[PDB]
Amino acid sequence: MPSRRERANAIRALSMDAVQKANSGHPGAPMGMADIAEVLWRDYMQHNPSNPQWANRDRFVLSNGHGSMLIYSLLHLTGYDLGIEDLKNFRQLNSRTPGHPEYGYTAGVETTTGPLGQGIANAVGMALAEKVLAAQFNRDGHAVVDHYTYAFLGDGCMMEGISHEVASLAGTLRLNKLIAFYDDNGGWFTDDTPKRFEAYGWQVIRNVDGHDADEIKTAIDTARKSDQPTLICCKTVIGFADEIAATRAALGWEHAPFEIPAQIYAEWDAKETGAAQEAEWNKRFAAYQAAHPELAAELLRRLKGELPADFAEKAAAYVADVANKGETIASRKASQNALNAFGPLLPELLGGSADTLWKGCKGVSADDAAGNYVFYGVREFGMSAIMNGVALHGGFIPYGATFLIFMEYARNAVRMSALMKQRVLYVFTHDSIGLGEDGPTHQPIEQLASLRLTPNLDTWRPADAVESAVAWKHAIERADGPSALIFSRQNLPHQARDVAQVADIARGGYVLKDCEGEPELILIATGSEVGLAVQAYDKLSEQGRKVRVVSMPCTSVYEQQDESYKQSVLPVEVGARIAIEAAHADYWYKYVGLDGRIIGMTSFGESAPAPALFEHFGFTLDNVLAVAEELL
Amino acid sequence: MPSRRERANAIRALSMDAVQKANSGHPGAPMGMADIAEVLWRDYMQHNPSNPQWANRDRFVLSNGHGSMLIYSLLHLTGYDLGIEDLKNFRQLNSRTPGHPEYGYTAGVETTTGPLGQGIANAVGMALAEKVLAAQFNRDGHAVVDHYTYAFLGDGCMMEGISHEVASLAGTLRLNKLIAFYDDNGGWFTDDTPKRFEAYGWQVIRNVDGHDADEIKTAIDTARKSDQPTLICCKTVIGFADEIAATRAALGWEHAPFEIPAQIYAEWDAKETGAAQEAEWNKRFAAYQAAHPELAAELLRRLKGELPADFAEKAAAYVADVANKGETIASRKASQNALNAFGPLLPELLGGSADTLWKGCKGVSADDAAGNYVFYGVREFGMSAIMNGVALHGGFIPYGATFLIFMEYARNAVRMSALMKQRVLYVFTHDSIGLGEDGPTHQPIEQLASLRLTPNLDTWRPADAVESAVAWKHAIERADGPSALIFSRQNLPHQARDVAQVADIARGGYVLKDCEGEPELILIATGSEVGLAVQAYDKLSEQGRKVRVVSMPCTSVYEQQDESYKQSVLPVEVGARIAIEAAHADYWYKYVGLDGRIIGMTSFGESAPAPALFEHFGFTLDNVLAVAEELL
Ligand SMILES: [Ca+2]
Ligand SMILES: [Ca+2]
Ligand SMILES: [Ca+2]
Ligand SMILES: [Ca+2]
Repeated sequence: MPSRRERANAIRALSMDAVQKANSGHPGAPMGMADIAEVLWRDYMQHNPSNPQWANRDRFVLSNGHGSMLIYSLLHLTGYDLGIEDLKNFRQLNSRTPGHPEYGYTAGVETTTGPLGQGIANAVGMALAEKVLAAQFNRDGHAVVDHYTYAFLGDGCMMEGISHEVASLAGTLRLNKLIAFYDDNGGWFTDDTPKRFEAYGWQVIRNVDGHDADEIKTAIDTARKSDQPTLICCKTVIGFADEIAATRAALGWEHAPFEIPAQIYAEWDAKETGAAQEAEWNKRFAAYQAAHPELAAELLRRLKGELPADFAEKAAAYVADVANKGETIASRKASQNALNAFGPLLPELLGGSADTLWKGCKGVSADDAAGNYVFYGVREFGMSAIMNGVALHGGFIPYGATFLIFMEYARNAVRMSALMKQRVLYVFTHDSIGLGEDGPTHQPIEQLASLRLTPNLDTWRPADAVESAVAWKHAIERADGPSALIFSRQNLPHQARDVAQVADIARGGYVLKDCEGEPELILIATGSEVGLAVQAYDKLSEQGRKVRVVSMPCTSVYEQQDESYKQSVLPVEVGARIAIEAAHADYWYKYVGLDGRIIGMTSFGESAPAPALFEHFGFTLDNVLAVAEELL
Repeated sequence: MPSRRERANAIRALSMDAVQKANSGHPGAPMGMADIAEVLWRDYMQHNPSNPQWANRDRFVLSNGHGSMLIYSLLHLTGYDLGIEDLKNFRQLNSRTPGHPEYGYTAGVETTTGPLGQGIANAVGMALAEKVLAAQFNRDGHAVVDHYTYAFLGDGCMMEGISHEVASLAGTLRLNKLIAFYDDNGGWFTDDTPKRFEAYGWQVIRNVDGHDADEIKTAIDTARKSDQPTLICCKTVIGFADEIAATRAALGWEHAPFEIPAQIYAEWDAKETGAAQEAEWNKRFAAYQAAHPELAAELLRRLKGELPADFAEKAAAYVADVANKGETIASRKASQNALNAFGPLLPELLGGSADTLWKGCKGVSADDAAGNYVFYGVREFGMSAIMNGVALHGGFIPYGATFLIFMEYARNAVRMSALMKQRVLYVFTHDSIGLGEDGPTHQPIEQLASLRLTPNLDTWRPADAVESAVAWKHAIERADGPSALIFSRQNLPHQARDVAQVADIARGGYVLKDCEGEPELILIATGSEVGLAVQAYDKLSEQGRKVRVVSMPCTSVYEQQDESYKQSVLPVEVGARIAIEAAHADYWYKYVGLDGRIIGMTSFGESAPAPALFEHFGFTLDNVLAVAEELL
């Protein structure tokens, strides 16, 4: 009869043998945390290896990303579709077992980790999703949404700033079904971490012997009854060819690499209990569907990530309405306008801002999570990684707003949205020197380019309300990647368009103003600079010059268009091209090459009123004409 | 006889009148914190308005960046070169009073703030600089370096992750002369902030009435005796045309906008005490210079930011030695090699890593700060903003290392280094898919481009040890901006060069391999991809093709070169150009336009051994030849 320790040692054996064979990786977390995992996964975790997408499974997040063999071991041992051959391919090209866990490519991996601090943030988001979805959907006698979020984290995560942001907020929102296990395994890190977490309003369980199954169980039982999120502080000491063989022998583990005894597999396998757990929940879901069929249909739709059947038609009708009202407003107001039309169609939208609001917004709070808007406070990074967790969890389409400059605080989370191919919607306001007096520390220059070079991210910089509506629609309908929607503080004039041009906004780049025959000059512009481009077009046309304005609200989408469409907008034979954008010039060589010109920014901004800054930096009619004159 | 409150109200009056006239900005911090400032600045602060560069002045940092009128009011009132006319130009183009304080442009502003959390981090760096410089230079009977670092911060700073990183480290290093005043002025922020700071090993003074001068003084006296950094938690409630007039009248402030009574100016003026304070310290410095002239000379040199007279000659000799040893090593090893040669020449270097080390490194600790290397722990953002504070303080040249991917965690601090034009040296390792198995979450793609589009930042990606030595030398000698030095994990072959080519490395971009007459093809490469470019050059030359290799270790420097030098490296008439770099392709349109080609990355990476990833992503001899064939 295998002991708990023998079963935990299977995780230790597989981890160290996998690392050894790959000659790469680190068996830290699995060595230290295996006994904790054996209790947690065998005695508490509700999950079905046959269906890792069961909507009411418990969520487990390994924030110590480097501990990847811990999760691969657990998934293999408990019966997921991850075999011994996968473990022997750890860290090899296109294996199912990459060096850090990657959501999508591996059955049972709930998020992509590696960058420290973000795992715990993702877990915070998942626990938030569960709490909100439960408050939205649960009814008397039908607790259909009801599961825990368990996370493992280490010293690295605790040192990172993002831990402070997301633990603080988790405390304020009372995410009592978030239960985190800190691997306190042991010059630069002396925090009293338990006291710090009490300051956030968490319950803390101190000094848990991480190699004692009775202590671990007692802590977990306490945490599962908590009214607050709980941090279980686990003291561990196990861990680190000769060193491996020594430790392996000390553990009393005699078996050859990758061989696990049949009774150990039997005691780890979760297919039997897992089947029964999901079947029991399916029975409760059917009861819910009978008693509340409208809700239940909405829940399923939302869990699938499907939009309402008529959203596309209503949204295109809305885009057309806007194109007819023809207002001149800040793209920031057009965004709030789009949310006002789209919000009431999309009960799955979960908005917020790093403290955006439309008429039906209702803030979530600890006492009442049935809302649809989160006040994240001054926590840009934490907001972003939380939104990743919300998106992974299912049930919502999250969006989150801050100033474009503070994208930089959240930069790696934005990158992770893209890497994981999640539909997370970033709203970045105050997009340029147009913000005026706040000055160079707040004025973006290089940030648009940073977003545009992020793979799988779409960045929309709408020239007016019509393009703002198209951008939101497109972002919402994009299920397989994130979008960043960039808005001005200042007013943007409505642009005239025919039906076909409004349609072509969705192609990322299109002809807004044209000449009869091949243009002598092409003005490419985005966002708040399209209006200036149109002025230059007006003026230059009066001189008999054959000019075209191309509005480029989304470069990544434009690039995805077919060769013949691209030739129709930016013909390869017209080298006389001028890009106009209040952002870093260097990006635009992609579109004007070495034969064209760029009217952009090549320095930091200044603290002055916007009109004075635009004058100062050359975003004037006169300067554009001069550049054209020089170029032609 | 003006009361304390009347004197504090001068700050309130000027702040609100300045904001009103500009119709922009927020008088929050000055309204709330004016009584605290009146105690702190009149009764405690050691400073000389006639010389804001006095080396032993106390340092004051306003982390609530939006509170800019607080500092402009203090500087004006106490007699700095900032007049009433400057205050009336708050937030106007090229005024001395920009919307957020900017170091360099305004007498007495110690750092540029605005992005929340970074002010306090900068203050942490300044207190670290003082503590290290004192331990390095002070001797029995000559406490020549001896001053406090006072900082104001608010809720926004406290919510930001960076506060956790820098307060944690400040606690560990016992920066007991750092004294911070928290404006606790009052849904999303419920931390028990005092308890959190105790967990970092700070002293906390709770519940200080921020409008009671006796309570404020008592707290400051306690803090000034503390063995730990101290957080003074100040409860404030004062603050927010009609509303302004109401508050102004309530305060009993009858005077017209911008008029301050003569006795209030008299009681605020610090020119008399300031003169005496600096004169007293100058007398002690002379005594130190008599007793320890070598040290004292070194201190002055270092405070001036001057390098040793013979550093340039020794460093060029070193570059030449490396060019002769001709080794093939990871650029990461060449960096450590350069530090081994340069380190012992530069006692001002203050290194570190977000836990790099050369033979004479000695770690700083709480008990012994006489070292030259800081273990920042897993705190990339905090490290970077701290280094800014170290650079501003004087006495050091800081450098700090992390993985290139985690530049993203510290992104805005890097931008702030550049904005402030400070010599801070960023060392970014593991620069590409060449890092291998750790996989896409760690593998940079877009980060080089992000650095390259940062104004006033130089980014060096050295192809071998010779270029690594040139890059370090150039970075060290660059006093008016920061540098980012980018290193590979994998081995880089030595490139053959004549004397003139080694010299031209310092020009940012140069001809490494050439053809007789005008080239038919130009291969532009950087860093670890230059070796592949040379292979392609060898192969293609054998075919009779006229090829050139341009090595481009620093684009920003290359761009600063004269037109005729640029024409000599990248002739405008040779359109057949191929850029080769294991990073995002889109950057390179700047150098190859629409007629050339790019062999780079356009996706995230993968988890595999490096050779397999280079094969997979097309960094092979065969692929390069194919692209040339297609292009020609
Ligand atoms: Ca215990
Ligand atoms: Ca439909
Ligand atoms: Ca009190
Ligand atoms: Ca010399």
